[PDB]
Amino acid sequence: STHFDVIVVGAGSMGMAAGYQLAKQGVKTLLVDAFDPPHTNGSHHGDTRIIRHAYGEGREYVPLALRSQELWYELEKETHHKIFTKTGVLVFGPKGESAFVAETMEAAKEHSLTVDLLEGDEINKRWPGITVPENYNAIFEPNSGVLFSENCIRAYRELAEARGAKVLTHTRVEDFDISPDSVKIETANGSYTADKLIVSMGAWNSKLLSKLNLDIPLQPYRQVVGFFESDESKYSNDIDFPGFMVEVPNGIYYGFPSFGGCGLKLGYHTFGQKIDPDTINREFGVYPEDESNLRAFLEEYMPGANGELKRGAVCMYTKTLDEHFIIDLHPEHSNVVIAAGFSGHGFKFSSGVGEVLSQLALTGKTEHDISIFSINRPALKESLQ
Ligand SMILES: *Cc1cc2c(cc1C)nc1c(=O)[nH]c(=O)nc-1n2C[C@H](O)[C@H](O)[C@H](O)COP(=O)(O)OP(=O)(O)OC[C@H]1O[C@@H](n2cnc3c(N)ncnc32)[C@H](O)[C@@H]1O
Ligand SMILES: [Cl-]
Repeated sequence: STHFDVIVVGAGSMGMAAGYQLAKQGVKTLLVDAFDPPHTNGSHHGDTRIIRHAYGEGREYVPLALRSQELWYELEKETHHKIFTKTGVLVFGPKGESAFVAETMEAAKEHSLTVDLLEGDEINKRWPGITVPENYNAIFEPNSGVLFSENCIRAYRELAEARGAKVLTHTRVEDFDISPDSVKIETANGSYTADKLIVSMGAWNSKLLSKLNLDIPLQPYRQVVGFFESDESKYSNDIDFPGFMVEVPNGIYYGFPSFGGCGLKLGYHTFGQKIDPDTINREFGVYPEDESNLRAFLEEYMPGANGELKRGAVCMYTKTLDEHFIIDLHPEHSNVVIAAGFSGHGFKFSSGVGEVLSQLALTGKTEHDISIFSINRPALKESLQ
């Protein structure tokens, strides 16, 4: 309808955070989303999200995780919406047989993070609702916890809008026109121009980045979570049951304690169906794996939470080949910033990424080390049409 300093396409986890950072600096910003964030068609719903600090996936991750934590605490003080609860996060697995646990312990050591190390019966004794074999070891992070993701996006949106940011909802971006001095987006509701463009369309990045002459392999996955009736005297946040992410023989699982009797929430991380974001079946239970994969874990490790399925949710992961993020400037256009391939573990960093995206869009650089997320890295297999 007119000109803006910056346009953000995809106002979800990353986009809304970037929008808040931009608006706070007085930048005329327009955020465009295919739906009305927060919504249940992308990758940010399901009430809760785990944030961990002892990130062994990469050292560059820890600093970003710590900065994000501080930013989440800042957001908590600015809005009336609930943002974070310090449940702590438990990580366990078979001794000497889990690379996830090992790297977590290494990360904790290298960055001097505060953690408790326990093994075997010690785990079961500290948290009654958990039953693990004696050959299992664990690392507990008391200072990390759970974020209320929908509240996070809602808060960033309200704060951004109060400062002048415009949010155009139910508007799908269909094409881009990039020039060395400006950008333009085309939608069924009209075309818009700006000096800078931030692209953060989540799972849809796999289908539309080609419009920006980018040929990066991105694979969307259907990932479900289930809420189970549980023994509240053992799995409630009120009795200090922690959030968790563990590695067992058949893969990685993550879960949350019951909040206000909502029940324990569990998800299987290593498996999901390869899908197209436009034809994905968003109904939980249509595949036998949806529920069976979850109960298999519960009856073995948390029997007291293997109750009636209270509710399920379908959501998406967007993976890169190396499972590391993509946060960088378009290789050919310095006025286009790309945020994609969060591979199922990016929400906890959304506050920090919002800061990174705003810095890149306004100055072409950022104070954070984002070298591991380069769009030019080999393992990615990036090319142009
Ligand atoms: C799915 C999932 C993910 C997940 C998780 C549990 C489940 C079931 N648990 C996590 C956890 O405990 N800790 C953590 O750190 N991450 C966890 N995740 C992953 C995290 O949720 C995702 O990495 C994150 O949400 C990715 O954010 P991103 O911003 O990429 O994705 P989005 O929030 O879906 O936003 C994309 C938005 O863009 C819009 N869109 C799409 N296409 C268009 C077009 N054409 N035009 C305009 N807007 C568009 C969408 O509407 C969406 O809002
Ligand atoms: Cl993702």
